[PDB]
Amino acid sequence: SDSSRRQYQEKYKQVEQYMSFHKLPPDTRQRIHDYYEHRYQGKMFDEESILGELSEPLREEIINFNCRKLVASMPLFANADPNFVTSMLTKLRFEVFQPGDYIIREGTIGKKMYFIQHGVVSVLTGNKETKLADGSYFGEICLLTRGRRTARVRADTYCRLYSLSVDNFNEVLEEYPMMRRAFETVALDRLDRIGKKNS
Amino acid sequence: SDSSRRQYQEKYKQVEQYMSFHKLPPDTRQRIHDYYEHRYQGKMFDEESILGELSEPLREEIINFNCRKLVASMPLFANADPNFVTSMLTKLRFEVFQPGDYIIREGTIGKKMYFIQHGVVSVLTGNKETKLADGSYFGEICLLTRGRRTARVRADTYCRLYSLSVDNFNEVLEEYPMMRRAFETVALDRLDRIGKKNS
Amino acid sequence: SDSSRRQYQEKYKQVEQYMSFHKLPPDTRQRIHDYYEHRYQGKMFDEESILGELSEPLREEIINFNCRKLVASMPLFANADPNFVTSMLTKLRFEVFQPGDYIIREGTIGKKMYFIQHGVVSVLTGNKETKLADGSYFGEICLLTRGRRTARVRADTYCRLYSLSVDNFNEVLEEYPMMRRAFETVALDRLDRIGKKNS
Amino acid sequence: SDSSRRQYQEKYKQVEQYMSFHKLPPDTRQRIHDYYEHRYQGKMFDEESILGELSEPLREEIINFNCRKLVASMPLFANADPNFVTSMLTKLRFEVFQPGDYIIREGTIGKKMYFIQHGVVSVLTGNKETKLADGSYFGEICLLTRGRRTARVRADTYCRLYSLSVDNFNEVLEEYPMMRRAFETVALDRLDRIGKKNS
Ligand SMILES: Nc1ncnc2c1ncn2[C@@H]1O[C@@H]2COP(=O)(O)O[C@H]2[C@H]1O
Ligand SMILES: Nc1ncnc2c1ncn2[C@@H]1O[C@@H]2COP(=O)(O)O[C@H]2[C@H]1O
Ligand SMILES: Nc1ncnc2c1ncn2[C@@H]1O[C@@H]2COP(=O)(O)O[C@H]2[C@H]1O
Ligand SMILES: Nc1ncnc2c1ncn2[C@@H]1O[C@@H]2COP(=O)(O)O[C@H]2[C@H]1O
Repeated sequence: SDSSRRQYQEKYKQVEQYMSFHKLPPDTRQRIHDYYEHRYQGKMFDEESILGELSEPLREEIINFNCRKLVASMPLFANADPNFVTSMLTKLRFEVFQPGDYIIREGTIGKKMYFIQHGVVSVLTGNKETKLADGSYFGEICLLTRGRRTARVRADTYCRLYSLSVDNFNEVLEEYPMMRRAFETVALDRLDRIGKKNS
Repeated sequence: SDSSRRQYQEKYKQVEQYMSFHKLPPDTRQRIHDYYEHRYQGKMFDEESILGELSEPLREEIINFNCRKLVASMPLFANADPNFVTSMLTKLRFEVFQPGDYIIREGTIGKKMYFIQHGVVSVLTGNKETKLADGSYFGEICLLTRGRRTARVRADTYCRLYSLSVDNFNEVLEEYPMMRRAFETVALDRLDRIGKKNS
Repeated sequence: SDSSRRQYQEKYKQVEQYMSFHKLPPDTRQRIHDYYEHRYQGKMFDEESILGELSEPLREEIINFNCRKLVASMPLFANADPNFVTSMLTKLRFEVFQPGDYIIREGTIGKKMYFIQHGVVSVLTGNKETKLADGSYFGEICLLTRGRRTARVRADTYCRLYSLSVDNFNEVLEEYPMMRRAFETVALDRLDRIGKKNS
Repeated sequence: SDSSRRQYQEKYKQVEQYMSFHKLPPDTRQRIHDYYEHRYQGKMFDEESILGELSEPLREEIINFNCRKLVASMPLFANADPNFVTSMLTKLRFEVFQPGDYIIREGTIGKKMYFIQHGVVSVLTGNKETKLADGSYFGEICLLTRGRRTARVRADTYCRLYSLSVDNFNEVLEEYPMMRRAFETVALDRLDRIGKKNS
């Protein structure tokens, strides 16, 4: 049924006047148009408000239902205690990225990581371009090491991701330490496909 | 009179489209329906906004009036200095739970506790299932010990609870230290109905 | 002109249904009615939003204009550098209190102080009841000492006050240290009208 | 197109009643009128909300487009790595100031700095009045030194500025340390046009 469509139309209308007030380039206006399309597919809800009204058991049932493909396609999540998984899902924040974008720049102090729900990113360490898709993640190396982004990451398609901050990362992993090593293992393989490591 | 009914109808309508957009299972949609029913009984107010407009003396008169049964049915509150009580009420946050739910999982790092206003929960330490109802609380052991949930707690009925975080717990108890021992006593009896203690 | 009257009528209407939903006593409902009357005199504005849109130079011109009587009637403010004054005004938060109320309870850990704009409070240390009115303040002793409220303070009339937290208090006084001693002097006179002091 | 004009008209209407309720002087009411004129030029958008809906890559494309003249006219920004620049833009907060105003007072503990986008400020250290315009900044000395404003800064025209807090300043400069010295160099020249320095 249509009604949260109008808040979208109503909001995006506001965006349109915002763009026009700032006399933005056309490529920008287009890009902004298409992003909204991809991020909201036409409706808009107070998801934050809706969620807040609910209880934890429900919110978890929702995020869990919504990330069934995320969870099944990702070994680290799929072969994990669904309680650790839940607690991690519950902290991801959804984000959309368009082709060309820079999700992560090299040299930058990294304070978050990403779970590719859907799309293809390009990783360029520079050495060779390694590629990652649905069921993968990246940017965990700054969360472990608290240093600089050991490469660049660039979206090739309309990515749909989930972000996790170092805060939440370290929280979930203090509660479920066994799982720190999973992320550790992966990070090393990658540091050794570069030529580095931490201590 | 009817008018805050509409914000409820208006909000829940939004929930309905939110659920449908996410193509949620029917058991979930039902569960979500019934929760709202139990948490809002049909109206919705900016209680947070209303409260903020008021002063402390009033807000306290309200929460106090509203928790008359909570306070009378609970020795620890009832035989306590109503000033300590007030200051504790004023920090509880209301929460509803449905049958089956997991209020508390074992092994999890605990950062809050609960005051059963109304309903029956099941405690499973696993050893025997101990039961708790109106006029009881639980989950105080992680607040005292800052370790892991020493059992599991599962709602049997539509519970109506009040939650207290460790922050607020420790604040109220620094102002009124005599009362730390009450919660202490209870926690031990329970640790000794298990087989543990802290230091 | 009338339009922010309606938000008041609209809000208070909500309060009315809130009160009725919670089946509050009549004395309470009356008290709540009269408070609103005294705190909003019938209109309601997004003062926080309005203010945020403004700049610092304006907000200060406003609070300054609005506290002309507060500032003139209070030696400590009136004989002070209007720059220190401004910076203090800018941090007060307006509060209304009704007759009978307990602004401050003895024994309680104190985290804020008050500037009587208008009304009469009663101070009971217990020894004798000392009285304070417009152009006075109180509750500065816990801000200096970080201990317990050295008395009780009870409104006799519909008080209109401004509150200052210890945070802001200590901030404004680190920028303008000369002024710490003013509040210090006053606090001692009062501790010696009791029988105490700090160190 | 007109629609965010109404929120402006609707908001400013509220301001008008706010001013009248507080019986503000006419010079103030005028001043407040003209400020709004200069800060919103007639429309109002949820820029914060709009921005939040967007992604980082877009927000940056916007702020970057909007600060083209800011960036080109300011050596420190223009001859800098546009990545450091971006990350700094992204943290500025827009502010408008009217003639006469005190942007910065001497002796005050300084917790932020300014980038003159457009307008002329007057600096009075007191020694001689030095002047600064578009493509300049000031108030960086307290950010480096964490002491007191080494002068006074007063707007001569309707200034349009961008503010940067010490927090964000020190964050951006920990990520891009080479750039600390730029701001350092400038600060010294200025301390030596006074007669001071830090250690
Ligand atoms: N060889 C690789 N294969 C896959 N992913 C990589 C490789 N090298 C780096 N990454 C990811 O790219 C990210 C770049 O930023 P981070 O250092 O935060 O974390 C890095 C890894 O998560
Ligand atoms: N034998 C028991 N009887 C009643 N309550 C208990 C018992 N054992 C544990 N609990 C409660 O169950 C809670 C489980 O989580 P906590 O460790 O936070 O705190 C525990 C107690 O509050
Ligand atoms: N003799 C007195 N005369 C006036 N005010 C007092 C006197 N004694 C205490 N007070 C005020 O009453 C306040 C009670 O709380 P505080 O200790 O925070 O600070 C105290 C003083 O500000
Ligand atoms: N001689 C000068 N020329 C230009 N700007 C100055 C001069 N002296 C001081 N300033 C600026 O004026 C500011 C006053 O506050 P700050 O100490 O924060 O930082 C100071 C400088 O940024």
